[PDB]
Amino acid sequence: ISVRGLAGVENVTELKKNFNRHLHFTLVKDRNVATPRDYYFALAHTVRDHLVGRWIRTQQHYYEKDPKRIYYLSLEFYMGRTLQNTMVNLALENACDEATYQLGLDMEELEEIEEDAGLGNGGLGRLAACFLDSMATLGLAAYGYGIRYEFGIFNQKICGGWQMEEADDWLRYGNPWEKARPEFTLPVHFYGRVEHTSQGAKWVDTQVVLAMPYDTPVPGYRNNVVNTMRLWSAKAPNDFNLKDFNVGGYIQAVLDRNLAENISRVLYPNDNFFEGKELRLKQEYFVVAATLQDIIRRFKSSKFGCRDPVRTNFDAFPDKVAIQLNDTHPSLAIPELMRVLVDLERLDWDKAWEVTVKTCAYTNHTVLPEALERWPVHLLETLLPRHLQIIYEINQRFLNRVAAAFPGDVDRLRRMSLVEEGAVKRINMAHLCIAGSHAVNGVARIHSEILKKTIFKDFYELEPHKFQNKTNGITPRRWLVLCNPGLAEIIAERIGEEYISDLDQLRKLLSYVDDEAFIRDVAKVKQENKLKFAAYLEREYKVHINPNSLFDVQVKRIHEYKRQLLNCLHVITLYNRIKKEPNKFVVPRTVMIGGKAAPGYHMAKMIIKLITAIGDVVNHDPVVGDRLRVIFLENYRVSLAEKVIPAADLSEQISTAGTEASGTGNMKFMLNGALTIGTMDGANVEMAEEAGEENFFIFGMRVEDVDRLDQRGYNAQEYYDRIPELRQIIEQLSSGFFSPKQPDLFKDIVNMLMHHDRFKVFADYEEYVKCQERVSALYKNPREWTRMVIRNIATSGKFSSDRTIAQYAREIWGVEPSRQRLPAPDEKI
Amino acid sequence: ISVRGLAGVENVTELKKNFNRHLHFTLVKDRNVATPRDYYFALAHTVRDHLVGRWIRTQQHYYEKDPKRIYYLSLEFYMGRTLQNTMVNLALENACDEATYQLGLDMEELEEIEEDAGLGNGGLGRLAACFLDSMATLGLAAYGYGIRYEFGIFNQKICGGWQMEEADDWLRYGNPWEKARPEFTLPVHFYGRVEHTSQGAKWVDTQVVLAMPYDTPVPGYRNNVVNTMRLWSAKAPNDFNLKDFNVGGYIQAVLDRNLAENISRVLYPNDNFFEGKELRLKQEYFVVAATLQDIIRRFKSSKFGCRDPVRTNFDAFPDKVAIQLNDTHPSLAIPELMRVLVDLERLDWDKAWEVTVKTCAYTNHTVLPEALERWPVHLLETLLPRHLQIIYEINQRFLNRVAAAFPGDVDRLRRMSLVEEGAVKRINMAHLCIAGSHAVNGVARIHSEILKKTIFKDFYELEPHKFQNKTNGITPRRWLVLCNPGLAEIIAERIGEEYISDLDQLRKLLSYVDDEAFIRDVAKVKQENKLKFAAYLEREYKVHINPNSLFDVQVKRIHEYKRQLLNCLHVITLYNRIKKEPNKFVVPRTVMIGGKAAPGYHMAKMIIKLITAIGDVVNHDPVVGDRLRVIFLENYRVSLAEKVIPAADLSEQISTAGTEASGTGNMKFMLNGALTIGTMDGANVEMAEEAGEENFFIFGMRVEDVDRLDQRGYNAQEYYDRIPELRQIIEQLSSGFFSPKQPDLFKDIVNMLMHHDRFKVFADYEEYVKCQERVSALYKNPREWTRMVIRNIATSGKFSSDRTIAQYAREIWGVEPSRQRLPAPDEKI
Ligand SMILES: CC[n+]1c(C)c(C(=O)OC(C)C)c(-c2ccccc2Cl)c(C(=O)O)c1C(=O)O
Ligand SMILES: CC[n+]1c(C)c(C(=O)OC(C)C)c(-c2ccccc2Cl)c(C(=O)O)c1C(=O)O
Ligand SMILES: *Cc1c(COP(=O)(O)O)cnc(C)c1O
Ligand SMILES: *Cc1c(COP(=O)(O)O)cnc(C)c1O
Repeated sequence: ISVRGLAGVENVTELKKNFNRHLHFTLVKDRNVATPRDYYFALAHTVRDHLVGRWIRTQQHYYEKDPKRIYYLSLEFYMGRTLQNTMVNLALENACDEATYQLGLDMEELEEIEEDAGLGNGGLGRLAACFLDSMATLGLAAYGYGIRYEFGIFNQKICGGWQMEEADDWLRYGNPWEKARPEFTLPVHFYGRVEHTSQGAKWVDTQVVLAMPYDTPVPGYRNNVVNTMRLWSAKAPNDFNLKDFNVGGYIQAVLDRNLAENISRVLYPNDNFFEGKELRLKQEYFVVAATLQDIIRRFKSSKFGCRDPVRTNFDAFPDKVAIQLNDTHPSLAIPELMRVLVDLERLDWDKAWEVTVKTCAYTNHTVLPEALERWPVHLLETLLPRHLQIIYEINQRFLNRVAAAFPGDVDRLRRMSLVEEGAVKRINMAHLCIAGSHAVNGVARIHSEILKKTIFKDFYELEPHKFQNKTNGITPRRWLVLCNPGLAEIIAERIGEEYISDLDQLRKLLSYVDDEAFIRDVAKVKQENKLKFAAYLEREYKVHINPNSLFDVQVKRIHEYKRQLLNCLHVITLYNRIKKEPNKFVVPRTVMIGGKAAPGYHMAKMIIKLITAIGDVVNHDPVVGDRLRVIFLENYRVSLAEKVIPAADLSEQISTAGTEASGTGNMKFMLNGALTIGTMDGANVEMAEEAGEENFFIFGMRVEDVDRLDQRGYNAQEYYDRIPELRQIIEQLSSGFFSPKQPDLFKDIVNMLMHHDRFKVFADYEEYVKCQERVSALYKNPREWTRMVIRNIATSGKFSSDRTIAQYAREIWGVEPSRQRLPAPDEKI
Repeated sequence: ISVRGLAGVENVTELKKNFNRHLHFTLVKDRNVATPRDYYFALAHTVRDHLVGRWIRTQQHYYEKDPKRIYYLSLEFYMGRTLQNTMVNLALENACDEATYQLGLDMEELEEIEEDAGLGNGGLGRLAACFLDSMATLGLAAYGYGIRYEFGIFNQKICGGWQMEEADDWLRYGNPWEKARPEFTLPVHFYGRVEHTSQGAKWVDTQVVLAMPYDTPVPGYRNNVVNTMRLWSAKAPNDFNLKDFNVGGYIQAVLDRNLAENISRVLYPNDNFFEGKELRLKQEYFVVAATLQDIIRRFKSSKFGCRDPVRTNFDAFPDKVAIQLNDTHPSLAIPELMRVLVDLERLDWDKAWEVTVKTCAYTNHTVLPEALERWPVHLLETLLPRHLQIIYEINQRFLNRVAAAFPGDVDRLRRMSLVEEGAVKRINMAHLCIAGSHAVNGVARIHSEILKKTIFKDFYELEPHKFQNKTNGITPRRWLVLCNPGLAEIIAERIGEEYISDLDQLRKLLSYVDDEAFIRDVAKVKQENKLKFAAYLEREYKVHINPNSLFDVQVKRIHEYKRQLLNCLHVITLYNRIKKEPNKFVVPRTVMIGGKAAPGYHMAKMIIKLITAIGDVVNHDPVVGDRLRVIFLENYRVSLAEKVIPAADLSEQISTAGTEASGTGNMKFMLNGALTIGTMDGANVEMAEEAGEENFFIFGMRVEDVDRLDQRGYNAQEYYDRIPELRQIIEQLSSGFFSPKQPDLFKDIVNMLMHHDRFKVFADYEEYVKCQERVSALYKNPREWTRMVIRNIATSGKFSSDRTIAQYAREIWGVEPSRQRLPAPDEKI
C-alpha cells in the first residue's frame, strides 16, 4: 500500500535503533525477557519522539504569531487508539512496519495491545475526536479541553446473553502519549457562599480541588502541525485537605483524599439521557473553571498585561478567543466567564456580557427532551452559589429583551425563561447556552431546521441570525486511510492521494463506474476486509461467520430511538419465511448488531438480551444452515468500529424519522463501501441527496408522517391486527419461543411495542421488510451492487470533518483555515 | 428519413402516371374539379395496385404448398387507417411522397381524409389488428375472419363537456381496400327446430341470412407476403325472403329486408362488459357459421374429397386447421364445428370431439366477472336449438370426466358445469371454450397465473397442460416506423433497420445511454412530436397547449377499473397545491385524458364530464397560468393514438392491481419514448422487469395487497379521515366547486368513491401522488429523463407482436414461423 508512505533504509535503521533504545532504557528490559506489551510500548515511544519537534514548534508558532485561538470544550473525547493514527499522519507506517519486521515483530499484533482512549459514549464524543484531527489538519490554532477520566466507557462483556459492565482501566500500564504539566495545575472551587461587599460580590468559604493538566499531541495529516488535547486530572489540595483540622483520624483524612479526586474518575455512561447527579455537575464545572483559567492566562500572555496605553482591557477577548460548547455539558462556561470578568476583573456587567456572547457558541446534538440538561436550582445553589446568582441576572435581562421584543406575550416569557418552574425548580442549560452564545448550530440540515421550527422556535424568532447548521463530518484519515488501507490503496491508484485531505475529490471515481478493473478491485477489497473481520471474530471470540454472505451490520449505542428492535423484527421475519419455505433460495446473511447499553436503561439491556436470544434459535436451526446468522458484537468501541465497518455490506441506519440529529457512523459506512438502508433522518437525508436516492435504500415514515401519526394517535394494535407476519413474531416473543425456560422473559418488550412505543416500530415494519427485499435483490447481482457502492463512495466527500470544521472556522469562529505545511520537520540538529 | 424507402426516378414517374390514371378513369374527374377526397382516393387506389400481384401469389402459394392454416376468429379488428401502413410495408412511402409533391399535393393532408376502419372497442380488437400484421410479416398462412360492420365504434363528440355518440359511417364514400367475393357468399341459419330422425338429428325450419365475404389485404413488412382479412356482410336471402308468402304488403316486405341485414350493421360498444342482447348473439353465430364453412371448404379443396384409399376423413383436420378464438365472442365455433362434423359429415361424436378440441384454442382477456359471456339458455334454445343440445351433450361428457377425475367432489361439478343454474339458467361460454379447446392462454404473465389460481383454477387442476401464457405484443411497424419516423430514423442511424422486424435488437441502444448525440436526438425527436401534436390540436380543435411542459397522457377506454378517477384526484391535487403556494415552482404539465365511454355506462360518462369540469376551473385560473392544463382528447381511436402517443412524456397505466389483464397501450408508450407511471398490473410487471424498476415508476398496492384489503374490508372513509388533501378534493366535488350551477352534479362519483368503490381509488391516492412527485423531479433534469427514456425504448423489444405471434405459432398452432422473403414482386410481365 503506497498511502502508507516510504520505508527508507535510513529511517528504518534509525527506527530500529530507537526502538531498541527504548526497550532498554525506557522499559528496562532486554530481548530475553520483554513481553509483547513491552514491545508495543517501545514502538509507541519511538513513534511519539517524532511528534515532539513539531509539537513544540507548533505551540511556539501560535505564541509568536498570536492567531485567534479556538477552544473546543467537551466532556468527551472518544479518541480510540493513537499508535496507528500517529504513524499515518506522520507517514511512518511502512517504515515502522519494515523496522518492526526486521526486529522479528508483527506490528499489527503490537497495535492490538494498545488500549482505546474510550473517553466518550458515542456520537458527540467521537465528533470531538474527528474535529481535533481536522483542526490540526487545517492548521488552526485549536486546543481541545476535557477531563482525564481514570475510567472511560465501561467494557461490555456478554454473559449468558446479557450485558455485563466492567471498569475500563485504560491507564493500567500507563499512557505513552500524554505528558503532564504540573506547572499548569489550577484550583477549582466548590460550595461556599456569596458575600456582597462594598464593591461587588465575593465567593468565599469554598472547598478546593486542584486540576492537573495532561497534554496529548494531535497531529495533522502530514503538514507538520501538532495541536494539543489538554485533559484535566483532579487532585486533593496539598494544603487545606488534611489541614482542615479534622478529628476523624490522620489515616482516614488521607484516605479521604479519594473523595475529591473522584471527580475525574469515571465517564458517566449516559448516551442521550440526562441524570441530575451532582458528581456529574462537579465534573462539568471542573472542566470549565480550569479550562477558562488556562484560556485567560494564555490570553493575558501576548503582552496584554502590558496594555499601558488606554489601560488593560478584555475588549479584544472575542477577537482572540473562541469557545465552542460541545452540547450543554460545559455550559457553565457562560456564567463562569461572567463571574471571572465581573467578580475578579471588575468589568461592568454589560461589557462583560457582550464579550461572553461574542466568545461562546453552542452546539445541540438531539431534540429528545429526556436528553436535555435541567439542573435543580437547589443543587446549583448549594454547589455553585455565585453561578446561580449570575444565571438569575442573565435570565432577568434576557427576559427583559424578550419582553421589549414581544410586548404582552407573557407565555413566551414563561417558555423562554432559563428558569423552569414546577415542583422542582430547575435551570434549562440549553436556554442558558442560546442566551449566552452568538451562534447556535445543529448537526445536520434536517436537525437544524427542526430546531428553528420546534424546541428553539421562540429563540429563533427572537434571534434568527443566531441559528445555523453544521452538518457532521468524519475524518478520512482514521475513517478510511487508517481503517481501510486496501480501499485507500485502489482509490489512490486511480486518483492519487490528494483526496485524503480533500475528500470532495472522491467524485473523480464516478468516472470509473463502468471501469472493469475498478469494479473488480472495490469488490476484492471488500471481500478481503470481510475475510479479515471473520478471522478476528474467530480468534478473539471463537465465533465464525460465513464470509460468503451479506454482512448486515448495525453498530451504535443501544437505544429505543435507534430501533435495533425493528432490525430484530426483520431478522425474525427472515427466519420465519425460511421456516415456511425451506427450499426457497434466500441471499445468505450475517446480521451483526453491536453497541453498549447505559447501565440502568432497562429496555436497552432487554433488547441486547433479545438479540442474543434470537441468535440462540436462529443460529442453531439445521434447516437454516449458513443462510442466516444473528451475531451480537460485544464491546463496540472505536477500535471495533475500525474493524467491522470496512467489512460491512449493508449499513443499518433505521432510527425513527426526526429522532437521530445526524449520526456519523452512517457516514463511516458510506465512506467504506457499504450501502445504506435507513429512514430520512439526520444526515441520511444529505447522504441520499449527495449519492442519489436511486443509489440509496430509504424507507418508512418521513418526519411529517410521524407527526400526522402523533396527531391522530399511534395505535400499535392496528398494525398487529393487519399484518399476520408481524403478529406471528409478537406471538413468538410473548409465548416464550425465544425464551423456552423463561416464557415471560420478554413481556416488557412486547408490552412496550404494543402499548407504549414512542418510536413507532410497527408503523415502519412493512416498508422496512420490503426495502430489505430490494437490498437482497441487488446483492444477488454482484456487478450492480458494486457499481452502486462506487456511486456512494464517490459521493461521500461532503461528510469529511475537514468540510465541517472549515464551516465552523469561517461561519462561527471567524478564522480562515489553511493547508500550508508547517516547517517543523523535527529538531534533529 | 431513410426508413421510408427509395424514391427512384422511375418508380416516381410510374406512380404519378398511375395516380393520374385513377383520377381520370376511376374517379371520373380532372384536375380542375377534383376534391381533396378524390386525390386521397386516387393515391389509395394507386397504392393498392401494388398489393394485387403479391396478394394473388401468396394465396396461390398456400394453395400449392398446402401449409397448415391459422384462423384468427374475432368479432373485432381495430385496423385504423390503411394507406400509410400499406406504403410502409411495401416501401413506397418516399416514392409516393415525392410523386404526390410533384403533383402539387401534400400526401399527409390526403392521409387525413381516410376513415379509420374502427371495428373494435379497444384492447383485444387492436390485438387482432397487430396480430394480422405480424402473422403476415412472419410468413404464416393465416386468415383473419370477422364481421364487416357498416358502423364501427361510434365517433365521440364532446358537447357541453359531455360525451355525445355519432354513427361511425366509415363506408360513406366507399373503401378502396376491400374486394367483395360474391362467389363465396354462404347461408347462415337461425331459429328453426330440431328433429331427431332415423340416423341422426336435423336442424329444420330455419330463417336464412346470407354472408357475403369482403377481402382486405394484409401486407407483411417488405417480405412480399400479403395475407387476407375476410369480413362477412349480411344480406337478405334472394330466395325465400319475399317468397315467404307474407300479406303485409310488397313494399313492406322489401323494406323488411333491412331486418336480416341489421346483423352486420353496428359493432356493439361494450368494452369489458357483457350485455345479453340477441342481435349480438346473432352476430357471433353469423361470423362462426360462415367462417367455418369457408375453412371446411378450403380444407376439402386440397384434393381431400379425392381421398379414395381408406375413404374421406377429417382426421387430418387439426393438422391443417387451427382456429384461434379471440375471447369467447366466437365460442359457438365449438358446437358449430361439432354440429357440422356430426350432423352433416356424420362423424361419430367421439371422433368429432377429438378433432374439435385439437383444432380450437381460446384466449381470455379479463378476469372481471361482468365481462364474461353467460347467455340465457332460452335465448340459445330459441335461436340456436341444435347448438344448445350439443352444448348439453358436451357438458354431460365433460362433467363425466371431472367426476371420474375427482370422485365425490360434487361442488366441483357444480362449479365447472357449462350450465349455470339460477333464476335464469345460462351457459358459461368461457367454460365451453376451456372444455372444447386444447389450449387456453392469458395475455400477460400475471394474468395467466391468476387464471390458474382463481377463475379457472378448477379447470387448471383438471387439465394443467391446457393452460398457457402469451403476453401481448404491439406491431413495431404501425406502432413505431409508421407513427414515429423521427424516432425510427435516429434509431436506424445507429443500429440499422433490422430491428423493424426483430425488435429485440433495440437493446443495442443501451450502448448509447452516455452517447451525447443520441441523448440530444432522442430529446429533439420527442420535442418535434410534441410540437407536431400541439399543432394538430390547435387546427383540428382550436385547443392550444404548452409544448414546453410535461405531457402527462392517459388514453384508453373510459372505465372504473382503469381509474381515470385517480388521475383526476391527482390533477386536482396539483391544482390545490399551486393555489396553496402560488410562488412555489412546479414542473409545468399538460394532462391529457382520452377514451370513449360505452353508451349507458353512467359512471364512465360522469367521469368524462368531471375531466372537462376540472379543466373548466383549472384551465382558466390566472394564478395557474400555463403551469397546468387539463385537456380531454375527444374521439380517441387508432388514428389519434398514432398522433398523441409519440408526443407523450409520461404514460398513465394506473389500473387497480389485478384488473387489467395486460394492456397494450402501455407498450405503445414505452416503444415511443415515454416513461411509465403505473401499478404492478398486467404487462406493466414484465415491462418493469425488462427495463428495470429503477427505470420505471411503479406505485400503489400489489395484487396481494388488494386481496388483504378485501379480506378485512375496504373502507374509503378511513383514507378520507386520515388524508386532508384527499378530504379537500372530495369536499370540492361534493360542494359544487367544479360544478357551480349544479352543486350536486358529481354526487354519484362522490358516493361511489366513499361507499361503493370496487377499485379502491383512495387506497392508492397517497402513493400515487408521491410517485408523481418523483416523476417531476426527474423531469426537472432533461439529461437524466432522456437517458432513462433510452433505457425503456432499448428494452421494449419483447413487446413486439412478432414475438407473441411466434409463440402462438410454435406453442399453440404447431407451425414454424419464417422471415423468408416471398418471391412475388408484382406481375408486371
Ligand atoms: C509561552 C508560549 N507557549 C509555548 C511556546 C509552549 C511550548 O513550548 O509547548 C511545548 C513544550 C509543547 C506551551 C507551554 C508553556 C509552558 C509550560 C508547558 C507548555 Cl506545554 C504553551 C501552552 O499553554 O501549553 C504556550 C502558551 O500558549 O501559553
Ligand atoms: C383455389 C385456391 N385459392 C387461390 C389461389 C385464391 C386466389 O388466387 O386469390 C387472389 C385472387 C387473391 C383464393 C380465391 C379463390 C376463388 C375465388 C376468390 C379468391 Cl379470393 C382462395 C381463397 O379461399 O380466398 C384460395 C383457397 O385457398 O381456396
Ligand atoms: C462513530 C461512532 C458512534 C456514532 O455512531 P452512530 O451510529 O452515528 O450513532 C458511536 N460509537 C462509536 C464507537 C463510533 O465510532
Ligand atoms: C392500443 C389501443 C387500446 C388499448 O389500450 P390500453 O390502454 O391497453 O387499454 C385502446 N384503444 C386504442 C385506439 C388503441 O390504440
